[PDB]
Amino acid sequence: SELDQLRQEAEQLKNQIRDARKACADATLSQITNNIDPVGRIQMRTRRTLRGHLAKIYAMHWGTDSRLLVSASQDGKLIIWDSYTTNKVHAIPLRSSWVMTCAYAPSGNYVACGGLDNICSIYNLKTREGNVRVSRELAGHTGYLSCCRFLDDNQIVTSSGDTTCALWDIETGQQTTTFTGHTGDVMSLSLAPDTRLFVSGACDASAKLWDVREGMCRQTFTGHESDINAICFFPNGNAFATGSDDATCRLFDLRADQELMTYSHDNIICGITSVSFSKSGRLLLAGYDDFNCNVWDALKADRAGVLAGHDNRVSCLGVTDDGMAVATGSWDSFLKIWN
Amino acid sequence: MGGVIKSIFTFVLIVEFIIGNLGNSFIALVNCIDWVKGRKISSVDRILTALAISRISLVWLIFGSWCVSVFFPALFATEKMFRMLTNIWTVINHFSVWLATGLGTFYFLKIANFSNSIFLYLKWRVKKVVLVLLLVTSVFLFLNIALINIHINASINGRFSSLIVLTSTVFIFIPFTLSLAMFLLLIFSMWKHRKKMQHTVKISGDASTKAHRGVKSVITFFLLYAIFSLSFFISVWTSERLEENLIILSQVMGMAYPSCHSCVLILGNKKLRQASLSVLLWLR
Amino acid sequence: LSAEDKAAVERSKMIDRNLREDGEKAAREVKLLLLGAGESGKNTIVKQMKTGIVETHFTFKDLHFKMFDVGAQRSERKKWIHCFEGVTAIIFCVALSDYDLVLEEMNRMHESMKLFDSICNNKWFTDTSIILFLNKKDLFEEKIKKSPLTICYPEYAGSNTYEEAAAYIQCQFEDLNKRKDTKEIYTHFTCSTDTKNVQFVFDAVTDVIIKNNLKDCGLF
Amino acid sequence: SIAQARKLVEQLKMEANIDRIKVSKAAADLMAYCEAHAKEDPLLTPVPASENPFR
Ligand SMILES: CC(C)CCC[C@@H](C)[C@H]1CC[C@H]2[C@@H]3CC=C4C[C@@H](O)CC[C@]4(C)[C@H]3CC[C@]12C
Ligand SMILES: Cc1cc(C(F)(F)F)nc(Nc2ccccc2-c2nnn[nH]2)n1
Repeated sequence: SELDQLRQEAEQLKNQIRDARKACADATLSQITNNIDPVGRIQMRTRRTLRGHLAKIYAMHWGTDSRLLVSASQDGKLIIWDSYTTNKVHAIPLRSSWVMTCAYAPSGNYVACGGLDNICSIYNLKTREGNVRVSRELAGHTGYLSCCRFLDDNQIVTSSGDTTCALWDIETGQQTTTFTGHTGDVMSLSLAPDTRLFVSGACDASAKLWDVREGMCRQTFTGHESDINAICFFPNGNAFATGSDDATCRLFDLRADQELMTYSHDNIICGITSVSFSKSGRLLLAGYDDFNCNVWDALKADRAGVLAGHDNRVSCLGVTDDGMAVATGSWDSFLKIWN
Repeated sequence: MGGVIKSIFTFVLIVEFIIGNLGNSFIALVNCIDWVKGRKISSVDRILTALAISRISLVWLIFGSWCVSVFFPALFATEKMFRMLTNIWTVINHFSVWLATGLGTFYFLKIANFSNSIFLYLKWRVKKVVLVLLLVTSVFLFLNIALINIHINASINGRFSSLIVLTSTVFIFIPFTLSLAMFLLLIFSMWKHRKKMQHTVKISGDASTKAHRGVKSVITFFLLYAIFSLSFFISVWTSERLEENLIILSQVMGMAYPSCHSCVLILGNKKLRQASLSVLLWLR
Repeated sequence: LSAEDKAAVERSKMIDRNLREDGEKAAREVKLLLLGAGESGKNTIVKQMKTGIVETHFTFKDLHFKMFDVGAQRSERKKWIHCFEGVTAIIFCVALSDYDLVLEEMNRMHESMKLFDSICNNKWFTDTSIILFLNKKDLFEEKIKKSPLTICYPEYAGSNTYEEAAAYIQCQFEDLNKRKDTKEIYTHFTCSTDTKNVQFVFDAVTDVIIKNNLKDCGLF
Repeated sequence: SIAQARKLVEQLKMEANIDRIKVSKAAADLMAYCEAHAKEDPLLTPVPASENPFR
């Protein structure tokens, strides 16, 4: 009775928000940008290939100086690379070799990693001794950590597979906010440029816009038909892109609260592992498990190039802060920098 | 009698030149296509393409020697061409047969399971061991070149092929015996492991992927050893006893290993068998 | 290159040397993924052989074993089972004392069969062998006298002794191997008062290591 | 089940009261950002090799 009434109320609210998002759908992004100049063909080439990892790469993150990048691999190693000279600054041995994410702090003083041990381990790079030691081991999650992102030197936001995102205080070691609105495993994170709100793509074919200070979900985006593995904001902070296992990428607008464009091809029948935008937002770079990466025109939904050159599944990719280079990591234990 | 025998041996040499060139060219060409079309290359594949290149060189040397001898006997009678051919053959043949024994050492160290400490020390340093085996065995090459040149000098001071062939055949026996010993030890290791896995563990609930696929390679390898040790004994006895038709028969026997062993190596590598099946598919 | 650039190059060379040495050490280690049901019983196996996932290290006859227990991972296993694609073997522990028990929509043995069919026929474990333990044979012997095996498998039609029932259970797990050409299933019958299981794992992993060496040599 | 349903109802009610804009304005804003920042995009317009850090 009461459960049926609440289900009817939920269906009524779902139909109301569907009708409200239908009423603000006067035009389409494909129709509006049908008279803009298309970019011809993005021919990127491999400049530096980073060797040294002996197992599959699961995560990379760039630095804010656009030169230092950290990589995570199943060999229990966290290598910090100098991308200009192709040489290793640090090689951090992890206590658990089952790493699934890595993060680089904006100040550059810390790196993070986590995975099947359900622990976000934070490493101090700038110590008086010459080594990189463990600063903290944040342990409150029930499932595997999927993504971690630094807010500053004292805060980190972690996504886990126990249907929960958490925001931590590193000095205390405790979690200040728990984000609990999902249904499946949360697989991806993306922080906004102003660092006040973030999106999380999960395994319920949904992406949720969270507020860091308030701790409540603001928007829910339901367009995909499979597990979302990758998420990334637009540089503007007013839109984001999702990469799922149904071989489609989608662009969602925060203010319009719905989907603007689908980046799909009939020749692609395999999922998306990583997504990243360009500095201008014109190019959407999506890493697939057809062994290569596809460059999409974000305003016209047309492929502009293919970053072929990886012998296994491209699991992680990221564009630098200045937009000069794109580094792709894959399961063949190589990192390649494209420009 | 001699003319029809020489014609039969000439037909044999043409057939084995064709087979050897096709097989070793197929090995090198398959590895080259797999290299240029962005695919991984194992260490066994590198050793196999090294054997293929060396055997192409050796079979071209012996076929060019036969072409020079048939077309230009006056050029063939000179001591300069004879000494040059002899020394170039012994260098290329030494490198080829010791690379084959290096591939055998690679197989034996990778596959066989023994409890000896020295065996394990060699077992975890296979690349270093095969490189050391190639570099150390150059003393055999230097001593072989020395003894052949002493025999040539004695022959031209007194062409003494009855001792040149014997010295070369002795110098091929040492890597052959090493390879046979490594093969027998590998078979003994596999038999000991099978006897252990037949009485403690109830074999398999599947019994599909095991040495049941490798017995084909073992059988086609032991057949080649048997039919080549027989030809060893036959050639040594016939060269020692009474023969005066030595040049064509010895030119035939020198091409037997680099022509037939590559065909044996094709039947026994999964990549080469898959490439052969794809060739036979797209030909039809 | 400057002086500091040359010294950075030397530091990278030392880091590369240490990475190569660590990789050569780790390639000689045996990695095992331990799987089972909740009531199947894996703590007695780890006790005999010695949140998050649990790594157990033990050395037996100059082999370093790494055993990984993912039973505490209560998440969707399709999102992390590819992390164990490179593994020497999978140890699947099945109690055969719970054919008569229930979890009611499936039996315990049927749940174990479904998990075995999912793991064995996974796309990441085509060439990964499975070591099968049949635990609690004493309770199975003391329970087959009263309760017949017709409760679990209704199409049995065989003698209700210990040996025939155990053979039928082993055959029913080994008939779910749809590959049956590039992987092998090793079956052992264990009990609590028995210390021989590490020997069985050693024998099976030596067989798997021989097959992997033959595959790396190109002979398969 | 009652508490989860009440939380879902409250979240769906909080998600409805959002000031929405049209798709046309969102597309125009994204197009304006991409046109404004097009010059400072090395992947779109490739920089010369003198100013390329990866040469
Ligand atoms: C292992 C045994 C059975 C076979 C070994 C093959 C050896 C003995 C054969 C193969 C090719 C042969 C050479 C081919 C051509 C010539 C030129 C001629 O002036 C005779 C000597 C000489 C230089 C031969 C000497 C013997 C030789 C080196
Ligand atoms: C084609 C094939 C198959 C097999 C196998 F059945 F054992 F897998 N073994 C070999 N060879 C050797 C094995 C041991 C020592 C030496 C050799 C050797 N001799 N010459 N070349 N390799 N070869």
